[PDB]
Amino acid sequence: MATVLTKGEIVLFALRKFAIASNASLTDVEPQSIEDGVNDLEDMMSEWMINPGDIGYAFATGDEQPLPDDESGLPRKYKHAVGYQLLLRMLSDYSLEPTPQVLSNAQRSYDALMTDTLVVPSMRRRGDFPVGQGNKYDVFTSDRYYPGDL
Amino acid sequence: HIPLIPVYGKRWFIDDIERVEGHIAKAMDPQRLYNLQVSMLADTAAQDPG
Repeated sequence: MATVLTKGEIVLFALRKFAIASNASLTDVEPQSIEDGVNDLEDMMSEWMINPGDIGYAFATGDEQPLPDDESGLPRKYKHAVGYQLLLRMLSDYSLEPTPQVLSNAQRSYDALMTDTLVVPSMRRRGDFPVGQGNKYDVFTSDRYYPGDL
Repeated sequence: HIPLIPVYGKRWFIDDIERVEGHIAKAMDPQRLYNLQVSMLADTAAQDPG
């Protein structure tokens, strides 16, 4: 929460974490890389609408264009997971290979994201399964046999 | 005399209180535990048929 998390901040985080564009190593930054990163983030969220499921990302309304100053709509609890996944996807543009520690961090953050979405669907009763006489289906309830549908 | 005639199954006088008993009070616990066993087996069987 607190400060809203914009789309450009996530791609800047991803670029920083592998020493490509940050004040801590040599600096420098290029706009075309930013546009490519933002479009990659957009498409990766579109894909994530299937397997991990929706997490509240805010897509571009009409035709337009994503832009790095638009609000992402994500909670701050997800930025590390999203950034690590984006970095993994966009490393190969610069012909670089990830190191084991980065992979471990990405897996831990992704697991934290996965934990906050579980459902465990809690399978039902069938529909021809009787309900006993102890449930007093005459008067208290109705419809002996479970509905098992709805 | 008072014209009421009581009938008891089994009657005893224990602690200033008269206590009676029929023929089914002793069998409540096994019966209502057997019912639970059958009810719990039925749906477990019905959950995973094959």
